[PDB]
Amino acid sequence: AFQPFFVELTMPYSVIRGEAFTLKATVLNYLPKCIRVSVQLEASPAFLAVPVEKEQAPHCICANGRQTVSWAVTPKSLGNVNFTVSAEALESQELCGTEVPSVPEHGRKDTVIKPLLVEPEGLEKETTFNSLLCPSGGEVSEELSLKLPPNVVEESARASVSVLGDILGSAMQNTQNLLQMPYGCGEQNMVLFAPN
Amino acid sequence: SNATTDEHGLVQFSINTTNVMGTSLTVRVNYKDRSPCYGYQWVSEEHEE
Amino acid sequence: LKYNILPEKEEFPFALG
Amino acid sequence: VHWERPQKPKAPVGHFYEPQAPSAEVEMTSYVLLAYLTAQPAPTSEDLT
Amino acid sequence: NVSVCGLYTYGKPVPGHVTVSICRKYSDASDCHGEDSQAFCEKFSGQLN
Amino acid sequence: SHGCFYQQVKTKVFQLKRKEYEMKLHTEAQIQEEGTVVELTGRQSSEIT
Ligand SMILES: *[C@@H]1O[C@H](CO)[C@@H](O[C@@H]2O[C@H](CO)[C@@H](O)[C@H](O)[C@H]2NC(C)=O)[C@H](O)[C@H]1NC(C)=O
Ligand SMILES: *[C@@H]1O[C@H](CO)[C@@H](O)[C@H](O)[C@H]1NC(C)=O
Ligand SMILES: *[C@@H]1O[C@H](CO)[C@@H](O)[C@H](O)[C@H]1NC(C)=O
Ligand SMILES: *[C@@H]1O[C@H](CO)[C@@H](O)[C@H](O)[C@H]1NC(C)=O
Repeated sequence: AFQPFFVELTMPYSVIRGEAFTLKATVLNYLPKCIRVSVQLEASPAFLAVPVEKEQAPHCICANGRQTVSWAVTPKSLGNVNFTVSAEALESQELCGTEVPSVPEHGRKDTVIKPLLVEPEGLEKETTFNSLLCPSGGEVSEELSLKLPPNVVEESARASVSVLGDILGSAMQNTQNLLQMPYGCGEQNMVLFAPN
Repeated sequence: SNATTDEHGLVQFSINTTNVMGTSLTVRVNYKDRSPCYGYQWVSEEHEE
Repeated sequence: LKYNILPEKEEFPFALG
Repeated sequence: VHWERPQKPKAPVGHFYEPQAPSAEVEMTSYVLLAYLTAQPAPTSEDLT
Repeated sequence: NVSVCGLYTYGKPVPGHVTVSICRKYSDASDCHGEDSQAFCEKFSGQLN
Repeated sequence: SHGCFYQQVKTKVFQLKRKEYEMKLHTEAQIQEEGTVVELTGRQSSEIT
């Protein structure tokens, strides 16, 4: 597909809830018309956006001309959070180039809803446990209770259990691999005998 | 045994000698090998012993 | 499990200014 | 978990090739894997954990 | 003889700056633990029109 | 005019390593008012041992 004029973003797959970061919104032109844009994005409660180059309005970008701006943004919620950024051409402001007709389709404006990841603020860290309960003809039970809310932030507390027998993760290779001829001295001979 | 360098590097060891015949001696400041990466076939450094 | 820590440990000793 | 030998041999050692020191790091645990394990009647939780 | 034509969305020519590192390898250093194997790498720059 | 020339050089270009060899040092004076020079052959045996 294509678009002679749109806006592209530049932002990671993920951020952290804690620290701030610029979101850089780049706008590109290829059709011969050279037109200013009102590129922007609604500030929605799952974050905080702040531009740096609004008051100086853009001038124009022409065919194979592109501009870019910033938003010193920081998230507030956690998870995938849409970034709906909207931009459109303009008319009768012929200050940058010769003319600015600016009559594209009903879809003349590229409004782009995009969900990016965040992790909760701060140095994360883990915690681990385990067990075994093998009644070979009867019953067993057990409990495990789990609390570390000293000096944390909410609900990044999360965990996940496991259920299995753990015996075959290496069973194939070493077994079939390791059968060999006897040769060598008594030392080598035992070395290759005994494993078998 | 162990000693160190004086202002001129000079050292004066001495030895109690109630022993068998053929002695043979040495001292080092590094261990008995070209400690950093001596086995490569392309090693260019040493210390005298 | 996992979780997040270090919201503390910003104290004010003398520290020679 | 596991064990080593004491995590480094204190004297000057190593350099490469495990010379006179094959690092023997597993069999120490293997017999431990017997150690916790084997007894007369049958085993428990903690051993097997 | 060198060049670059770094494609883009739709294979367009896209502007910017570029630099490149031709890299011969594995020179006279011992390459081991104090020695970078990286041999003569000329770095050549361009401005992407 | 008074005193003499100074230049405390860098030596990275040599790669004072295995297979680049003994340092020969030959200095050449384009003196004034003659077009005359000669050179001194000195310090040529600087073994980087
Ligand atoms: C925010 O982004 C999410 C995706 O992370 C959007 O959820 C999608 O909503 C559309 C319809 O609006 C569904 O067809 C999709 O199935 C939803 N996501 C998926 C992958 O299933 C959401 O609409 C965006 N905006 C809001 C307000 O949540
Ligand atoms: C050598 O011996 C002295 C005591 O005579 C001791 O204090 C010192 O630690 C020894 N040298 C080293 C390398 O430890
Ligand atoms: C050196 O040590 C030996 C140990 O038997 C001793 O006999 C001898 O007297 C010592 N040398 C001296 C102190 O002269
Ligand atoms: C290499 O590029 C040059 C232009 O700099 C050109 O003249 C030549 O034909 C190209 N091919 C070569 C020299 O191998």
